[PDB]
Amino acid sequence: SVIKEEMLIDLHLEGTFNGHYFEIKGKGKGQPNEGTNTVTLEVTKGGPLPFGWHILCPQFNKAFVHHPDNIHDYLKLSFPEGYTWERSMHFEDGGLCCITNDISLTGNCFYYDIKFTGLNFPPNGPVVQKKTTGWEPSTERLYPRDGVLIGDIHHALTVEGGGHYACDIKTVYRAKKAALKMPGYHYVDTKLVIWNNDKEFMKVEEHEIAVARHHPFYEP
Amino acid sequence: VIKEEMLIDLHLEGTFNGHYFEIKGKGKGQPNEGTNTVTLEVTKGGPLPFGWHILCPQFNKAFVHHPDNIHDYLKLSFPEGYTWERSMHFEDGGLCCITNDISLTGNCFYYDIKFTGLNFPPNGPVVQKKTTGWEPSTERLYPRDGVLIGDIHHALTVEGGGHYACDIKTVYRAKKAALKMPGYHYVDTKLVIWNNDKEFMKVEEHEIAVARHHPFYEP
Amino acid sequence: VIKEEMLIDLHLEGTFNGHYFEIKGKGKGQPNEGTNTVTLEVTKGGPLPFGWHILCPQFNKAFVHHPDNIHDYLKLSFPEGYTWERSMHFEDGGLCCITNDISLTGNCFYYDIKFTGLNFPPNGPVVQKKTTGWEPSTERLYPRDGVLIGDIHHALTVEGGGHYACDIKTVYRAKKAALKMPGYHYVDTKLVIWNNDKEFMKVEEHEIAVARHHPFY
Amino acid sequence: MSCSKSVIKEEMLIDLHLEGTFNGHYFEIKGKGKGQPNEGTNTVTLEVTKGGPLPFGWHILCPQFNKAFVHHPDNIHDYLKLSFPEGYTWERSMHFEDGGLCCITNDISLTGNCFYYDIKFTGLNFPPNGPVVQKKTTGWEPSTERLYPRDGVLIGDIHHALTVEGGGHYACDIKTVYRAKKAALKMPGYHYVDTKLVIWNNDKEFMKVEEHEIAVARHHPFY
Ligand code: NA
Ligand code: NA
Repeated sequence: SVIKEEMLIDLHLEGTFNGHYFEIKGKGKGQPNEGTNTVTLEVTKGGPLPFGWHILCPQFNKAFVHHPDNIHDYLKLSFPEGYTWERSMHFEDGGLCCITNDISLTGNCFYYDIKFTGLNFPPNGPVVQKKTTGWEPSTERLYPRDGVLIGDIHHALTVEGGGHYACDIKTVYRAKKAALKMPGYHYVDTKLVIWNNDKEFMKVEEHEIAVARHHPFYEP
Repeated sequence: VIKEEMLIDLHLEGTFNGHYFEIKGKGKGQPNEGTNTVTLEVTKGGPLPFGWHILCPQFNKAFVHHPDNIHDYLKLSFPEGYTWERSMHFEDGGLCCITNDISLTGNCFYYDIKFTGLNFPPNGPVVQKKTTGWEPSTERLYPRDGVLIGDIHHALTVEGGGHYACDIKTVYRAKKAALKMPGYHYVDTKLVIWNNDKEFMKVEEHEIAVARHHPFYEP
Repeated sequence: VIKEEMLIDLHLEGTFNGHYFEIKGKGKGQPNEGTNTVTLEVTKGGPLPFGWHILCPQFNKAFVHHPDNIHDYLKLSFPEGYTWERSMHFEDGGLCCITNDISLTGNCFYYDIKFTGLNFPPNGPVVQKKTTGWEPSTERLYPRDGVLIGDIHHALTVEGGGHYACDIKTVYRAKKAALKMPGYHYVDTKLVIWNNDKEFMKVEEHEIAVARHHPFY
Repeated sequence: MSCSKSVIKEEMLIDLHLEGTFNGHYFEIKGKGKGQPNEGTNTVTLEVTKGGPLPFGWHILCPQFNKAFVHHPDNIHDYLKLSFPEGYTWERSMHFEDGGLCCITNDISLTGNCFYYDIKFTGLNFPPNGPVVQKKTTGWEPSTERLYPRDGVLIGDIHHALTVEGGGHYACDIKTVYRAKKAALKMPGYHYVDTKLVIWNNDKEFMKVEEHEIAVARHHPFY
């Protein structure tokens, strides 16, 4: 297909957090069938950010998920046209993020047009206080509805001094052109880590590994 | 810097269930009368693949009549201005996240609005364009951490009669730290569509709003 | 069915973060005046390991003053009675789920209240007993499917000042189908603790409540 | 050697009582069963004793009818097994995609090899044309709960779903907080429990139901 074993990534993010505007540019490269990708980000406006980097990490494309042959790959099949996703993240202390990405492809490069709004984060929370230290690995549960895919994750940031900061993530993925088939109820396991950052997190390199699977007790 | 009649300039950039759209608008208000009227034009992504009315509240509580005994945090944020950030959770799973950065140059307010609407079901009143307007509302407001938090249990009216409920939280942030803060109080709002074209590409709407204490409030 | 002064007999069974408790009380009210007083005694699992105030609203909107132009769904449910079911989502993740089945025998209302309080954090104002009361409230109510839905953006006051916010939804179900429903409207309520002992084992509380349309109706 | 050491046996019995309301409708259910705590399996048979035939689909009740019956590898601390003989309580919310909300608690105690469940159920705000009231639910998908320790208690969250008649799913976000009655000595870390619950038998009107659960604890696959 148009999905190659190695593909490039060009990212743009415009965001507001507790009313503070910022922009981030990035570029990267991934291995869609291997389920891996690495991106490098640079804050281009509104930096250094007045909140912890890590809530941004999942915003910086589940086309980079390894799919076994018996799970239809809705997102890879959305190309060349592409797809959009829309995400809410409700945090245990009332913080809420609402994020969208419009993903396009030109040549062998994905283009991400990301819009981020973070709101109602308390001033003494781990995000504003920059106390988040990364994400645990996660397992997203996905199911088809109305020709789109809905994924929900019970996820958590790790916090300095040990401990977790829990979040409920919902993502809806919409192929720009009608899918001809849909996967069933399934999961994606993901692990995202920061490889590199400057002290101020103005420049960050991060890596994601992701694999789709059925539940271990699944039956067709 | 707040005058008896002021101008409104606005831009909304938005996404609804992945569909990108832009709206611009202009109008005028009477900040102390608690009234304002805006006219909006869809400039990009029209005609909208959803009912108009969810956008109405997005198109400045500086246009609220305040009595002398309720401190006016938002009017008092100017010249510097304020930002607001709002979530709207609808009874059917639909969610909107909206922001506005309000500035003032001359006697004209500028709204830089960003709208995200997500997870709206295809057969709900929004996508099916079955919303017919808003009920009037009552927002409960309280101070916290030098900012203002307001919550509404609102509802849109729907064609065949009946309501489509929503829970709205707005956080209002002055750009310069406030000297004083208001207490626990309420804003009554009534928003109406004065006119629109068939396809809702141009809409005229009017807002009347008044701040008050609870009827059983004791100083 | 409804008289100018009516008695209240109530029982509450509940758990809060796993801790079982029971409360019994009684009182009286003036359904048309929109007032009622109740006196409660913790009969089981006291002193409660959490602040009293989250329970206050659980201890009958038949005691709301309705003007001539707002159909009184809840008074008109009697003699058969009604049930309500309520959720309270607090800003720190605490959640209460409460039901009440209200019946009428003679002059006296009987409340059978079931309370579950879950996920309240240890350092929050409820567990720490830092709640000092409720603000007055405004419930928005609308009819659907022959039942009444009410929502409140409420708040408890907290020691030292400031508030602890809660979102309350109540669904009120008449036991016999209603041949008349009210429209979109509001109830204004004020609830006060009138007296308590040091450990809140015995509490008296008063409630005034009035229904109305929005001011710009 | 002491009595407390062998409180979890290879085979345990279950005796349960559930009292609940659904959209104001009162009902009671009793049940008995047995399980194999170390194998991660149990089976229970329920009978509706009051307020039946229920005016809603059975399946929302299934997870209410004890994660002591979860297979744990040696490297995941078994908080719930170790809460015994004292036992533990759990408290759960289930927020459904159409606004329906269930709040459920269970106080679990143990005598001999029999667990006793005292279950309290509240189901509210379920729409009249939703799949629960319409009895359109047909069972649960298998699930994966994410668990983490907090303040000496265990918190688990599931993004779960009921299957419904036409094909399709009815999604739910489940939170459970598990509280040992006696303060734990050690806590597990961030981990998962995979569960599959199925109906094994039922009568027409679901007045009597046999259901079976298998559950296994594990770390994330990439762990
Ligand atoms: Na809410
Ligand atoms: Na949730």
